[PDB]
Amino acid sequence: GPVWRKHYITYRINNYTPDMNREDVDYAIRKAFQVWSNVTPLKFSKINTGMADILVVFARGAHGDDHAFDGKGGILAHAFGPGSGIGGDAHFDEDEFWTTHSGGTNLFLTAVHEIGHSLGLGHSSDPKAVMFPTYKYVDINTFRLSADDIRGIQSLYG
Ligand SMILES: COc1ccc(S(N)(=O)=O)cc1
Ligand SMILES: [Ca+2]
Ligand SMILES: [Ca+2]
Ligand SMILES: [Ca+2]
Ligand SMILES: [Zn+2]
Ligand SMILES: [Zn+2]
Repeated sequence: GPVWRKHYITYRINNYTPDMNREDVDYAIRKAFQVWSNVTPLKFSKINTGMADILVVFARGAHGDDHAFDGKGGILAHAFGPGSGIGGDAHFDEDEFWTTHSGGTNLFLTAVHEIGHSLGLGHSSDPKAVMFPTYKYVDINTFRLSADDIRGIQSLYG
């Protein structure tokens, strides 16, 4: 499927979850992009205005695409594969409780997964992989991509 055909990728944070400190939202998203730029030729920059490649949105229920959210639990987030317009965009369910830690749903960990989709990755059948469909908390301070995630992303880039 689709991949970004350029090395400098931009992201924009459309709006901020009230569940977290603003600076923590910013850092969790930055860190999540870094996971992917660590293992590809990609470079990601936050822009504050105008059109980004990847728009990060928090929203609940019906929010203007074809992927209605479902309240607390169930689908936590979803994102669009590379492409123009909504392509690349990552949407986080406001009905989750977003956090920096193991409480609620960890924003960083979810963002690593969603950004994987934003870059062109589908789900992994390997429970060890970040791209495995089921959310399971792992220590964010020592987080590492599975071998499965690395071969997947490296099949698309670099
Ligand atoms: C690790 O990150 C995630 C993010 C989302 C989901 S899901 N498919 O909405 O339950 C699973 C894992
Ligand atoms: Ca949900
Ligand atoms: Ca986009
Ligand atoms: Ca919330
Ligand atoms: Zn959406
Ligand atoms: Zn997914």
